[PDB]
Amino acid sequence: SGFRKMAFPSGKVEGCMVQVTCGTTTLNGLWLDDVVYCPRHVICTSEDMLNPNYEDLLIRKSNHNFLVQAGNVQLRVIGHSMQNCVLKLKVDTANPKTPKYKFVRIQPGQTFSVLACYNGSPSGVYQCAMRPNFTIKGSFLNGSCGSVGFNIDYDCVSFCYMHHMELPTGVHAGTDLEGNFYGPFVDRQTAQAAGTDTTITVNVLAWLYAAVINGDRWFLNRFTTTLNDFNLVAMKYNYEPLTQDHVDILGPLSAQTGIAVLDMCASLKELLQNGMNGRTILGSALLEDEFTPFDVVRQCSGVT
Amino acid sequence: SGFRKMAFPSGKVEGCMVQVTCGTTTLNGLWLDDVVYCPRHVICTSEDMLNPNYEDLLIRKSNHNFLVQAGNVQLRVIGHSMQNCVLKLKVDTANPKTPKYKFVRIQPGQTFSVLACYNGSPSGVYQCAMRPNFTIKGSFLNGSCGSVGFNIDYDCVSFCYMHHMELPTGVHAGTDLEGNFYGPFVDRQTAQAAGTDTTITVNVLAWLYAAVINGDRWFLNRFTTTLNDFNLVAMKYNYEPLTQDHVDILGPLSAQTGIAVLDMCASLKELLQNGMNGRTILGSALLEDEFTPFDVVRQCSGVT
Ligand SMILES: *CC(=O)N1CCN(Cc2cccc(Cl)c2)[C@@H](CC(C)C)C1
Ligand SMILES: *CC(=O)N1CCN(Cc2cccc(Cl)c2)[C@@H](CC(C)C)C1
Repeated sequence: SGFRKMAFPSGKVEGCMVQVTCGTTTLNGLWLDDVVYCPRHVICTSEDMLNPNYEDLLIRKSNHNFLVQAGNVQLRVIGHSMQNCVLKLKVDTANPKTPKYKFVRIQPGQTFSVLACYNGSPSGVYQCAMRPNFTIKGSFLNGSCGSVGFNIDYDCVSFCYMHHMELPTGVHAGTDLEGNFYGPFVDRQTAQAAGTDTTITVNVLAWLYAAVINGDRWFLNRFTTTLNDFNLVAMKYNYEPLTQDHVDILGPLSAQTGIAVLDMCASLKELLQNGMNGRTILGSALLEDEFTPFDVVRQCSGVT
Repeated sequence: SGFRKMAFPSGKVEGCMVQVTCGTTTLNGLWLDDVVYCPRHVICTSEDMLNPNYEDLLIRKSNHNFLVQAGNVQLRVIGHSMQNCVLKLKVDTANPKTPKYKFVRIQPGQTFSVLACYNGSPSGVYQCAMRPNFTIKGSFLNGSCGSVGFNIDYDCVSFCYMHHMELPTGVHAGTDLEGNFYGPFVDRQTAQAAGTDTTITVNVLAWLYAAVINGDRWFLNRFTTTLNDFNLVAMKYNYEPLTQDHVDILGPLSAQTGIAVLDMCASLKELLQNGMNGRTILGSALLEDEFTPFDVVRQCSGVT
C-alpha cells in the first residue's frame, strides 16, 4: 500500500537525450533512430525572440551549424528541417539506445512523466498532468527546453511533450513531437494568455478511490448525487463537468471498492462545499487532480 | 521556475534490477559487479514469517536454489551469504550495466529516490524522505521487496535503502545495502512500533526558501524569532528542534534570497500557529518536509 506521485522509470528516455547547439544557444534534443528532435527556437538569438521569423532564421543555418553531442560523442548532421515548432536534424547514426517508441498527442487531463534535462544531461523526473488549459505545472529552468514528457507501456515509450517555454505566470508550454503547441501558445517572448484552468474532476474522483483503497475513508458519506446535481457543484468550484465517459472510465475503481461513482461524487461534492476541515487525504490537504483512473489502477495493481 | 517533488533519473538503477526466486518466493535483487543483493526473507515460506530462523532456513538452501534472472537471462549463482538482513548471491558474471556506486547509510531527514520494482522490472520512481522515526512513506505492493532507494552525484549512485516490509500502519521499513534496518524494525510478521514521528524542520524551512525563490511570498512577515523561541513552537507542533548546524546548512538559501534564517523561522512559527488560512505554498496546502536544503539548491540551480 501507499500512494505516491510516481513517474515512469526514465531509463529509456535518458538514453535518447542529446545536447543541441546552434550558434550560441544550447538546449536539449531527443535522438530517436537517425533523427534528433529539438525546439526550433535553438536557432534564435536574444534579439530574435520578440517575434522570430523562423523560416528566415533557419535559412542562414547549414547542417554543420547544428552541433549535436550525445554525452561525449559528436553526431554528424546530414539533414535539417523544421516541422511546426520543432527542428528535425537527420544524423548519420541511428541511436543504439532508441527504445520502441511512438509520438502521441495527449489529451488535457492526461498525465505523463517529464525528464528535466540541462545540456543533454538528465537532472530529474517528475509526474505532470496536461492541464485542461494546455499548460503544465513543471519545474524547468533556463536550458531545460527540449526536455520531453512521455508515458511507457511495457517496452514502448509514447513521447507526448517537448518543453519550449515558461509563461510570465510561471506555468509551462510546449509541443507534441510533431512540433504543434498544446494550447494557443506561440514560440515568442510575448505575454500569452493561458486559458482559464479547471480541476480535472475524473482524476480527483480516481484519487478518492485510491484513498479508499489505501485506508483513507473519512470523507465517505451517507449521500449520493446525480451527474446533473454534481455538475452544478463542479461548475461553481471550477471543476470539469463529469460525463458518462468519465463515469465509465471509473468503472474498474468503482468495481474494486464497491462504491458507486455517484456516491463518490457526493463525497467530492461535500468536500468541495465543506473543505477538508483541517484533515488530509493521501498526505495532501487539497484535492489532487494529477492522477488519472489509469494511473490509480496501475499503481494499485503493480504494472511494470 | 516551478518546484516539483523530483526523483533522480532512474536509468543507472534500472540496469541493476534483477528478479530473485527462492523456492516459491520471488522478489527484486540489485545486481552490482558480480553480486546480487536482495532481502533475506526471499528464503522464507508463508509459515516461516512469524519468527523466521534465517540461519537455519539458509542452511537448507544451495547456490542452485537461488534463481536470478536479469530480464530474460539467467545468472549463474556461485556463492551465497547472509549479511545482516540481506542475501549476497555471488554470480559468475559482472553486471555490464553496473554504474559507479557506493553503499551509504542515510541520516533521518535526508531524501532519496525509490525505483519501485516488481519481478525484477521497474514500475515507477518517486522521491522519499527517511522519516525522523526511520520509516519511509512509500508506495510498495506485494513483490516490491528488494526495490532500492538511492541518490545520484553526477555519475555515482549512492544506494541507501532496500525495501523489506510494510508495517501494519501502511508505512515502510527497510535496510541499508549492508542489510542493517533503519530504525528498530526486524524482518518478521510481527506488530512493530514505529517511533513517534516529527516534521523535518530544516526541510520545511528549505522548502519555504524554494517558495520565495519561485514567487510564493505571502507567508513572509514583519517578525523575527530566536532559535530558543522557535524551538518552543517546534516542540509544541512536533517539529524537529532546529540547531545551528541546520541554520548553517540553510546559509546558501538565506544568502540567495536575502532572508535571514531566523526571519524565515518566524514565518514558519506564524504558519504553525495560524495555519495556511485556506492558502497554498508551491501548490500544497500543508507544510512540506521532504525537500532538503541540498534538494532545493539542486532543483533551483539545475544540477545534472
Ligand atoms: C526552455 C528554456 O530553457 N528556455 C526558455 C525559452 N528560452 C527561449 C525562448 C524565449 C521566449 C519564448 C520561447 Cl518559445 C523561447 C530559452 C533560451 C535559451 C538560450 C535556450 C530558455
Ligand atoms: C516487500 C514485499 O513485496 N512484501 C512485503 C514482505 N513480505 C514478506 C514479509 C512478511 C513479514 C515481514 C517481512 Cl520483513 C517480510 C513479502 C512476501 C513475498 C512472498 C515476497 C511481500
